[PDB]
Amino acid sequence: VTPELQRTYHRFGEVGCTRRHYGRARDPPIDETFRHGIRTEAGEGARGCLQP
Amino acid sequence: ALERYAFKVDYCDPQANLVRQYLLLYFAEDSTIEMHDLKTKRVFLKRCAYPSLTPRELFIGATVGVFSRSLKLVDYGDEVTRRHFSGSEAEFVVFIQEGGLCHMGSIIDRMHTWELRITNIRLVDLPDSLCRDLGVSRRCVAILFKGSNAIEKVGGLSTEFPNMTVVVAEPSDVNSVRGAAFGPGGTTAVMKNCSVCVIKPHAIMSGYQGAIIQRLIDEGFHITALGMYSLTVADAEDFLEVYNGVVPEYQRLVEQMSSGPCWAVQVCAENSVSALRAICGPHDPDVCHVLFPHTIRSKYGVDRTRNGVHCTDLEEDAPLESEFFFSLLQNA
Amino acid sequence: REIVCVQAGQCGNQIGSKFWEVISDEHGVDPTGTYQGDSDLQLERINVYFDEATGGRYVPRSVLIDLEPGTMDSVRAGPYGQIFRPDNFIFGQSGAGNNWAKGHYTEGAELIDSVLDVCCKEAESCDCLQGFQICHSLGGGTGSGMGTLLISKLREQYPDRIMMTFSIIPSPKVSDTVVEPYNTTLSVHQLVENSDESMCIDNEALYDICFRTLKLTTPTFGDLNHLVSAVVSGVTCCLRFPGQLNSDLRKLAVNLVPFPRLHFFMMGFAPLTSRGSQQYRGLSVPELTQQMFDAKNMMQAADPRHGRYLTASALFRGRMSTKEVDEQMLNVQNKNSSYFIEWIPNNIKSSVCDIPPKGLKMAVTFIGNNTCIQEMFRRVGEQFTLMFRRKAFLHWYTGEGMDEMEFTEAESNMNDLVSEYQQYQDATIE
Amino acid sequence: REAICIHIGQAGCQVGNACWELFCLEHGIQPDGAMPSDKTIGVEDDAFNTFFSETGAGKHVPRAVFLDLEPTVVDEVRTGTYRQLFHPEQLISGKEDAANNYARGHYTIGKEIVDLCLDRIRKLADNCTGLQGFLVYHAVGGGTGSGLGALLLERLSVDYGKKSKLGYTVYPSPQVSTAVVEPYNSVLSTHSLLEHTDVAAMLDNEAIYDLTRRNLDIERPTYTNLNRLIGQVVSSLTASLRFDGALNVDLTEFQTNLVPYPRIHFVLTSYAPVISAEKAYHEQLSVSEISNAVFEPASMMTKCDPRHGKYMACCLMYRGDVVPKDVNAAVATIKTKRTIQFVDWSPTGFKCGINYQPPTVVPGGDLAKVQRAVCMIANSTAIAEVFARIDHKFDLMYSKRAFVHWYVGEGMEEGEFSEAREDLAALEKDYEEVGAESADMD
Amino acid sequence: REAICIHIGQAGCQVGNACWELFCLEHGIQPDGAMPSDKTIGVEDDAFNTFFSETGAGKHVPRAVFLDLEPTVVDEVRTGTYRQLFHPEQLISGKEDAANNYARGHYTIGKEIVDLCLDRIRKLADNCTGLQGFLVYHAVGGGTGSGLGALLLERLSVDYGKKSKLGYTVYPSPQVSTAVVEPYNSVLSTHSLLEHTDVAAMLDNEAIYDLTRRNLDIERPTYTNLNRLIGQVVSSLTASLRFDGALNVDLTEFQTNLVPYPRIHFVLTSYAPVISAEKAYHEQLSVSEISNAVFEPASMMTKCDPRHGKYMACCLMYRGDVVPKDVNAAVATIKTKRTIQFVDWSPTGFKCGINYQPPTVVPGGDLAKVQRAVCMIANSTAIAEVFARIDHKFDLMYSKRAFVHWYVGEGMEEGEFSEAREDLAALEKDYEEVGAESADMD
Ligand SMILES: Nc1nc2c(ncn2[C@@H]2O[C@H](COP(=O)(O)OP(=O)(O)OP(=O)(O)O)[C@@H](O)[C@H]2O)c(=O)[nH]1
Ligand SMILES: Nc1nc2c(ncn2[C@@H]2O[C@H](COP(=O)(O)OP(=O)(O)OP(=O)(O)O)[C@@H](O)[C@H]2O)c(=O)[nH]1
Ligand SMILES: Nc1nc2c(ncn2[C@@H]2O[C@H](COP(=O)(O)OP(=O)(O)O)[C@@H](O)[C@H]2O)c(=O)[nH]1
Ligand SMILES: [Mg+2]
Ligand SMILES: [Mg+2]
Repeated sequence: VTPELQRTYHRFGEVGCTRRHYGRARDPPIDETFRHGIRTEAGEGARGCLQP
Repeated sequence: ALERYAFKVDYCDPQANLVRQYLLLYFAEDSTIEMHDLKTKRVFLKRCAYPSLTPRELFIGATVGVFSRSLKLVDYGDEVTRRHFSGSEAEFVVFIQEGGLCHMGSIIDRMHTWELRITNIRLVDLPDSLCRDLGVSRRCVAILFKGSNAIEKVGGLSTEFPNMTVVVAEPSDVNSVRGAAFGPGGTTAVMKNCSVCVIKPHAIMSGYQGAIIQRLIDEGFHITALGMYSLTVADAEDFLEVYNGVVPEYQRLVEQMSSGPCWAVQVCAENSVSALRAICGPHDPDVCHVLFPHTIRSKYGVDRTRNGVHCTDLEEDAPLESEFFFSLLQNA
Repeated sequence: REIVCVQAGQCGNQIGSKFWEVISDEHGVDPTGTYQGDSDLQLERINVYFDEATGGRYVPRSVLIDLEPGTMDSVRAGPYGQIFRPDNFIFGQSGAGNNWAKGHYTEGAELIDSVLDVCCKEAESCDCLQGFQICHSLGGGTGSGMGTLLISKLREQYPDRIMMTFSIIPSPKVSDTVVEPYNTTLSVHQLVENSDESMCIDNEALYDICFRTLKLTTPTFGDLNHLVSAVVSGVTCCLRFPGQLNSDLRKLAVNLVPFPRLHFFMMGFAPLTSRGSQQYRGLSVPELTQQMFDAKNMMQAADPRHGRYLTASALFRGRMSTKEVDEQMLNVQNKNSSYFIEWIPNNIKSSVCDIPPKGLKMAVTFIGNNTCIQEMFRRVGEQFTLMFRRKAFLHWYTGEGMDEMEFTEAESNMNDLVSEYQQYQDATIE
Repeated sequence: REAICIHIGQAGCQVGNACWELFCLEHGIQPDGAMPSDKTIGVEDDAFNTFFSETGAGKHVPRAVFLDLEPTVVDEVRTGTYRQLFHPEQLISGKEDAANNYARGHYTIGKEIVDLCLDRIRKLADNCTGLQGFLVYHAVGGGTGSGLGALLLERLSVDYGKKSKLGYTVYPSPQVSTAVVEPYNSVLSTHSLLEHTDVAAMLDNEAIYDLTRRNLDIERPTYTNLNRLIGQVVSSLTASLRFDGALNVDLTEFQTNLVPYPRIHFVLTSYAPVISAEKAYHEQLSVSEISNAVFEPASMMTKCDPRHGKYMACCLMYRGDVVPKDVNAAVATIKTKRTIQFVDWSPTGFKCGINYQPPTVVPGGDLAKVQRAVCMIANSTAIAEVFARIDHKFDLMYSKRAFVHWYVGEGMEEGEFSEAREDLAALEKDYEEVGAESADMD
Repeated sequence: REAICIHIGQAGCQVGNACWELFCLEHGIQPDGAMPSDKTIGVEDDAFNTFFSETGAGKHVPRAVFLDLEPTVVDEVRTGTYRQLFHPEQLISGKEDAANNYARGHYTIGKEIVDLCLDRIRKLADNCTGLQGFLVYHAVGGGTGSGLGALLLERLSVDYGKKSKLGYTVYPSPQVSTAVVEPYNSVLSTHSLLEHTDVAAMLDNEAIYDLTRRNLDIERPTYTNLNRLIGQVVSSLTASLRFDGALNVDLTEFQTNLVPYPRIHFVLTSYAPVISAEKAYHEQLSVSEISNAVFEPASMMTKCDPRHGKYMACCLMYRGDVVPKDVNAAVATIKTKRTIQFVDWSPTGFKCGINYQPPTVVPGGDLAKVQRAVCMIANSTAIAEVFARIDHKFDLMYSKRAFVHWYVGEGMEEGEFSEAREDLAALEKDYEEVGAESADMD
C-alpha cells in the first residue's frame, strides 16, 4: 500500500481531482462554504440630495 | 436560527370593511421581506429591504407595520416555523406579592429581556381558597406569559428578587387562576381623585412598558389598578371623542389604538391630573426633545400619533375614563 | 385642467413608477390610496392627476402598456403599485425582440385598439382635457414602435389638445443594444411630424450629474429615474398650485417655439448639491440662476457653448421677489449676448409659483431651445450611415415587411431637421 | 418561457446528465422529482417552468427527450440515480448503433425511429403555452449524432417552422482525434447544419482540456469535467429567462443582435471565473478583471485564435452581484484595447445582460464559489480557420476514396461528398467576403 | 502610489526574500497575510497600498513576481515560511538553468518563459491606478540574470513605454570572483542595460563584506547579512512613498534631479548608522556625525574611491527624528570640505528628504536600534574606473576568443562581443568628456 507521505510526493494524483502542492499538504484543509469576491458598496441615494 | 420565516397575516381594510389574508416571508440572511396573496396566488411585493423589521418581533399574535398597513400575525404558514415554535405555546403564571409592588416595573423589564411574551396582566385580589392553595398574598399582580424555555428562565427571579415572586407551572392551577383572576368581575379602581395613563400598542410591542411603570413608581405615584384590554374600532372612537376636531391626527390615533392590545394604568396622587400631565410631557415629541428632555414622551415617542403614552387632559373626565376602562370593558 | 399619462416599454414604465411616487408624496397620498396630507392646498388640485374612487381612495389617470408582462408585474408588485387601476394594465404574450418593425407593424396593430379604447374612456370622462404626457425610450423596440404609433393615433383623435413627450435616447458612449440607430432614426421621423413638444435626455448626462455634482458612490437606475421624475413633476407645477405669475403648457409652447419644427428642448433642475456641501451654501436666486445656466446641470450631452439660444423658460417655485428674477435674467442676457439670437429682443420667460417642492426652500426647472441639439442627431445619423451601407442587420426588418425606402425617407427627414437647426445658428439679420 | 431540450447520441446524453443535475440543484428539485416535504409554503413560483412541468400531485418532470440508437447509455440513465425524474416514454432507444456511418443513421436506421421522436416532441409542444425555441446537444463526429441529428432538425424545421433552433455542437479537435472517419461525418453534418439552425455554438475538447489544466489544477481530466463546464454555460445563457434582473435578454434578442446575415451564424463561447478554491483566496474578483479575462484566448472553449480575425458582434451575459456602471466601464476599457478589433460596419458592437442569481456550486464540483460570473458569445471571422483544417483532412482522404465503399454500400451516392465539400468552400468564401473593407475612397 | 517588484535569478530572489520579510514586518502583516489579531475595526490607512493589495476577505498579497529558470530557489520559497503570502501564479519556474551563458538565457531558454512573465506583469499593471515604476533586482554576472533580465527589460520598455524602471544590481566585484565567465556576461549585460534602464544602483559584494567586518563585529558574514542590508536600503528609498514627512520625494524627482544627461544614470549608494548593539547604547547618533559618515569611503556599498572623481548630484534621505535646520547645517558643513569636490557646472549639488518613520528592527537581525538614519545616493565620475577595469579583463580574455565557442554554439554571433565592447568604450569616453572643464574658454 502506498504510504500517505510518499503519495503526497508522487508526480501524478488521482484522476479528475485537484492536487495541492507538496509544500502545502501539512496545512489544515481549505473551506468550501465561503463565497469569494469583493462586496459592492451600495449606499445612500439621490432622494436624500433631492429631498433633504 | 432560521433561514426563512413564514406567517400568514390578516389586514383590516378600512375602505372595504373586509378582512384580507396574505402570506409574509422573512429572509434572515439579508433582512428582506416579500408578500404573496393567498386568494389570488399572485405576488404582492418583491424582495425589498426593510430594516425596521427584526426577527425578534416575529411571533404569533404580534402586529407589524409594512408600508402603512397594520398586519396581525395569525398562524404559521410553514412547517419549518411550526417546528421551530414547537415550544413557546404553554402558558404559565407568575405572581407578585405585596412586598414586590415597588419592584414590579423591574420584574416586567427583566421578563422582556428574557424573550418572554406577556399574554395578559391584571392587578387583582384573590379569593381565600386560591390564596391558601397557591401560597400568595391577598393583593397581588397576576402575569400570564409564554415563551421558549420558560421555566428555566424564570428561575432567576428567586435570586434577583428574594421572596416576592411565586411561579406556577401545573396546568390545573393555571386553569383555576385563569378562571378566577381574569375574566368578568369586580375591580380595584377608585372612582374619584384619580388619573388614567394608557400605554399605546407600539410601545407594547417595543416593550418600554416596565420602564414606564417603574418611572411612575419612582416619581411617587400610586398604582391603584392595572389591566390589558383590546379595543375595537368603535371602542377607540368612543375613547377619543373629545379629540375630534381638535387635533389633526384623530383618525391615525383611532387606527393605532385599534391596532392591538393596550395597557391601562390608574394613578392616584395630589392633584393627580396635572401631575401626570407634567410628568408625561407635551403632545408633540419634537417640543420634548428640545425643551423637556426628561419626559416620558421624549424617550418613548417619535411623532404625535405614536407619542408612547396617553394621559387625561381635562379633570372633568378622569372618572369617566376610569369607568370606561375598568367597568365597561372589564365586566362585559 | 387634467393630464392623462401613458407609459410605454421598460424605460417608460420604470420612470413612471418613480414619477407616481413623487406625485403621491407631494399630494400626501398613502400607498393604500388614502389621503393623509397636512394642508388643504394639496387637496384642492388633486383632480389634475388623480381620479376619485369611492370612499377615501384616489386612483391615478394612467395607462400602462408593455409587450411582455415582466416589467408590468414588477411595477404592480412594487410598493406603490397597488394604487393603479387593474383594468389599465395592457400586455401581450411575446416580446418586441428589439425590433422596430415588429413593435410597429405586427403586434402593435394587434394590441393598439385596446389601448385607444382605454385612453378614450379616460379622456371622455374629463370635464376639460389638457395635453397628454408620454414616457418612452427611442432606442428600444416596443417603446419606439408603439409609442410613435399611439402618438399618431392620439394626434388624429385630439388635434386641438397639447402633445407632450419625454424621451430617452441612445448615446454612443455606453450602448446597451447594437441596433439602436435604426430604431432611433425611425422614431425621430415619427416624432417631428406628430409631436407638439418633445423633451430629450441622455443617460450619459445623468451619470455625469450623479458622479460629479451629487458625488454618489454607486448610483442606480432608480436615481436617474428620480431626477427625470423631478423635472417631469416640476414642469406641471403651475397647473396645480397658486402663484404670482401663472403659467401653462400652452403658454410654454407659445413662448418657446418660433417655427413648428423647432420643438426639441433641453432640461435642467437647479438645487442639486451633495449632502456634505449643503451646510456651506444657502439657496438664492443668483445661485439658482448660475447653476441653471451651467452646462454641468443639463441632461443632454451637447453643450450650450457650441450653439445659441433661440428661447428659454424658467419656472421658479418659492417665495421670492420679482425684481431680482427680472434683473438676473436681464443680466445673464446682456453679459453673454453673443449666445442669444439677436433678432429676438427678449429670449427668456420667467414664471413664479408660491409652493416649493417638499424639503426645498426654493427650486427652478429650466427648459431651453438650443441649436446644439443638432450634434446629437448627427451622431445617430453617422452610425446609421455606417450600418446601412452594408445592410448590416436589415433582413430582420425586411422580414417583418418594411420597404428599404422607409429608411432613406427617415434619414432624409432627420437630415433636414439638422439642416434647419444649423441654418438659424449660422445666420445674420440682413 | 418554455424551452424543449433534445439530446442525441453519446456526447449529447452525457452532457445532458450534467445539465439536468445542475438545473435540478439550482431550482431545488430532488432527484426523485419532488420537493422537500417541509419547505412548501402554499403558493409556489414559476421559475421552474422554463425546464419543468408539474403534475397535479406536485411531482416535477423535465421537458426533455433522450435519443440514442444504442441502448447502453439510455439504460444507464434508466438504471442510474435519476431513474424517477424522467418519464420512461421520453427515453427512446434503438437496437444497434450507426457505426460511424452518417448514411446508416440518416437513410437506413434513423428512418424507423424518427417518427417516435416527432410524436414525443408534438406531445410536449401541445402541453405548452409559450414555447420559444429548441435546444439541441449532439456531436458531429459520430454516425448517429450527425445523421439522425440532421434528419431530425430537417423534420423539426418543416413541422414547427419559425421557432428558433439553437445547437450546442462538439466538433472534431484539430489534432486530438478519436476515429478515422471524423472528417467525412463532420462535413456531411455541417452541410445540413448550415440550412437548418439559427445559432451554432462551437466546442473543441482540446480547448476544455487546456482550460482545465491551466486554470484548474487537474492533471488527468475526464469527460465529467468538460460536461459540467458545458452545463454551466447553458445554465448561464438560460438564466436570463428564469430569474429577475436589470437587463433581460429573450432568446430572440440573441439572434437579432448576433446574426448580421442569414449564413453568418456560427459563434464562439467562453466563461470567466474558472478557478480553484485555493486560488480563490489569493485574488479579488471584481467586474473589470473577469471582463478582461473573457477576451484572453486562454479562456476560450474552442481551439481558435481570435487575433487572426475581426469581431462582428459580442453578447456579454453577467450574472450575480453586478452593477451596470461597471459593465459600461469595463466595455469601454475593452473597446480601448489595440489587440481587440471590430469590423468598421459594426460600431455598436456589444449587447449586455444583467441577472441577480449567482452561479450554483455542485457538491462534487471543482469550481470555487464566487459572487459573480460573466459568459460571452461572440461572432468572429476566425472560425474560417476551423473549417479549413477539416476540409484539408477531407481532401487528403477523398483523393484515394479511402473509406467510401462503406457509405456507397449503405446507401449514398458518391456525388454527395462533392456537394458538401463545395458548400463548405462557399461558407469559407462567405467568411472571407464578409470581413473585407470597401468604399474607403469618398 | 503603486510600485511593482520583479525578481530575476538567484541573487535577485534571495535579496527579495529579505526585502519582503522587512516590508511585512515594518507594516505588520503576518507571514500568512493577515492583520494583527487585536483589532476588530475596518482598515483606516493606505500606507500598505504601495506594496500590498487586500482581498475582500482582508488577506494581503504582495505586488511581486519571482522569475527563475531553475526550480530550487522558488521551490524553497514555496516550502518556506512565507508560503501563504504569495499567489502561486507569481512563483514562475522553468526546467533547467542558463548555465552561466548569456546566450542560453537570451536566445534559447528565456524566449520560452518570457511570454508568461509579460502576462503576469500585465495582470498586475491592470490592477493599478497610479503605477509609478518598476523595481528590478538581478545580478549581471550569471547567465539567466543577464539574458532574461535584458530580454525582459527590452519587452517592458516597448510595452509600457514612459513608465519608470529602476534596477538594483549586484555587479562582479573587482577582485572577488565566483565564476570564470563573469567579464563576458557583465559586458553583454551592460550593453543592453545602457539603453534600457532609467537609474542603475551599483553594488559590490566585497564592499558589503568590508562594511560588515569593519563597522559591525562580524568575522564570518554570509549572504543573509548582505541581503538584509540591501533590504534596509530599499526600504529607506521607498519609505518616502509610504509614510508622512516634512520633505517627500517622488520617484520622478529622483530622475529629474540625479540625471544630467540621458546616458549618465549610474549611481553609488551608501548607508550611515551601520552599528552594533553594544556600541549603540554608549552613543548618541546625531545628524552631523552621520552626515559626515555617509561621505567616508568606509560607509560605501560599492568598491570605488570617490576621491578620484567629482560629484554631479547627491540625494540625501534622512529618516527618523530629524529637524530641517540640522540637515541644512550638516550640508553646509559638508560643502566647506576640500576633499569633497563638485563639478563647477552643478552649484546646487544637494537634494534633501525627511521622513518620520525610524528603521525597523528584525528579531534575528544584527543591526542595532537607532532613532535616526540617513541614506545617500550620488552620481560621480569615479564609476568610470570600475568599467575600465572590467573592460581590461574582457580584453585580456577576448584577444584569443578563450571560451567563445559555447556562446556561438548557443546562438550568438562573434561580432556581438566587439559591438558591446565598443559601446562600453563610448560610455567611458562619455565619462571623460562630461568631467572635462569648460570654463577655460572665455
Ligand atoms: N465533451 C465530450 N465529448 C464526447 C463525449 N462523448 C463522446 N465525445 C466525443 O464525440 C465524438 C464521438 O461521438 P459519439 O457521440 O461517440 O458518436 P455517436 O453519437 O455515439 O454515433 P455512433 O458511434 O454511431 O453511435 C468524439 O470526438 C468524442 O471525443 C462526452 O461525453 N463529452
Ligand atoms: N548578495 C548576494 N549575492 C549573491 C547571492 N547569490 C549569488 N550572488 C552573487 O551573484 C553572482 C552570481 O549570480 P547568480 O545569481 O548565481 O546567477 P544566476 O541568476 O543563478 O544565473 P545562472 O547561473 O545562469 O542560473 C555572483 O556575483 C554572486 O556573488 C546572494 O544570495 N546574495
Ligand atoms: N434612465 C433609464 N434608462 C433605462 C431604464 N431601463 C432601461 N433603460 C435604457 O433603455 C434602453 C433599453 O431600452 P428598453 O426600455 O429595454 O426598450 P424596449 O425593449 O423597447 O422596452 C437602454 O439604453 C437602457 O439603458 C431605466 O429605468 N431608466
Ligand atoms: Mg453511439
Ligand atoms: Mg542559477
